[PDB]
Amino acid sequence: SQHGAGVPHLGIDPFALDYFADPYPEQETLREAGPVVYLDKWNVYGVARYAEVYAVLNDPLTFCSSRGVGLSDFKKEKPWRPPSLILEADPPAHTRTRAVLSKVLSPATMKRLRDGFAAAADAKIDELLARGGNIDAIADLAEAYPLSVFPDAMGLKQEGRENLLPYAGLVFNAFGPPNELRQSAIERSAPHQAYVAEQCQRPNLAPGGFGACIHAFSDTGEITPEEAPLLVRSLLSAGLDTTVNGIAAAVYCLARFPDEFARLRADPSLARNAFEEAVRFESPVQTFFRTTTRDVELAGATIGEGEKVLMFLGSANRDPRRWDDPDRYDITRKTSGHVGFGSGVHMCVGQLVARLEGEVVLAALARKVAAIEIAGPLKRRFNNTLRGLESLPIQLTPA
Ligand code: HEM
Ligand SMILES: COc1ccc(C(=O)O)cc1
Ligand SMILES: [Cl-]
Repeated sequence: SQHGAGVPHLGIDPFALDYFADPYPEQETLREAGPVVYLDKWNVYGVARYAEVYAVLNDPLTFCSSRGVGLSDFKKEKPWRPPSLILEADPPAHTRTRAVLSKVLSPATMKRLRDGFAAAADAKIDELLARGGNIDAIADLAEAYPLSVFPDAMGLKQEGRENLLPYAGLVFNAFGPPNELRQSAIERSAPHQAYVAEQCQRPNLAPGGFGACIHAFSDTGEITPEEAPLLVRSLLSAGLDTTVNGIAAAVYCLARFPDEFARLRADPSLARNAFEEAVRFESPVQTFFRTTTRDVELAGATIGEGEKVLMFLGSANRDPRRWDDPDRYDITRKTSGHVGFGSGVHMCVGQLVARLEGEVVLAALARKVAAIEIAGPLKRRFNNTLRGLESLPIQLTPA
């Protein structure tokens, strides 16, 4: 390896705590430096503009996922857990396991489940207003709401559910480099991993839920009985804390930007796009990696075989080369093509679940709430892959 000959090198640590606290100046530096940069801190290439993020995402055989989508290269180091059969696979293996999850989380499934999700969101906003409206948008809403619907939709038992958010925090930290956040999460992981490992098994998943639906594909031969609990493991990894942070992004956006909330109230049919624009704007899933499978030319750079490439999805989603006024939260923006859910063959399989949760929460706010205001100090949460808040006191004014 030439280790980044011919491209600009930068010392920016995109996994440093001061960076997660305020990433936007360094994301701009990463974009301005060039289309391809080399990050000295971790000896990986980086792409922070929309054009190259999009190109890498849409070339999955060249920029592969089967050597891990975190920093660690699975060819060189044993993975911290056995690889995801969907996220950390390439076609054709990826095609067959993705197709199972695309059927489980299908658009018709979302329509059959819609009233359950919407009634829970209505009831939650009612509860928050009956409390007086002075509530923590994180604990009381962004966290509480997905906890009230997703474990039941999975068919998980009641007991042990406190393990779910720590498990997700661990998975998202573990894509990161071997820093304190990662080391510490892995050290405390055993009980969370054990809980998950157990709940993925068929006898532990209630009939009618997503878990049992996956396991049914083993009965028809479409997957094996040892694949089935791993595909359940994917949904327990990615299905809860992503939506918590996307809901948090949406509430935080609407709270800061009252004119946009008033627009949402005027036309509640903007709920879906308001949620999608929050996903662009905050990019709750900030980064993933790929690994080159061959020597490649990317935007003028040479990249050797077997190099990690860090994609900055959150910077791509704010890149002024692609987005008009990228730092504005605009709930009528044409958001199509943002990379907050990825792009191409691995584009979020659960996006219909995430959008259903976000829509129903925003629709309940649009109908029941006259105004939203930040009410007290916020506290940001640091995670190697996720962006979002630990606390956000708000005031909801009832309609
Ligand atoms: C706002 C919430 C969400 C965000 C921002 C998000 C983000 C992402 C991103 C960026 C990817 C691309 C991964 C890559 O390209 O390597 C992805 C894929 C994936 N997501 Fe989501 N996600 C969300 C919600 C969910 C939910 C609710 C589920 C499950 C119910 C889920 C399950 C998955 C799985 C299994 C994949 C792997 C798909 C594949 O590799 O083909 N996600 N997501
Ligand atoms: C979007 O984040 C993830 C995280 C884990 C997995 C998985 O475990 O398959 C998928 C997506
Ligand atoms: Cl695990």
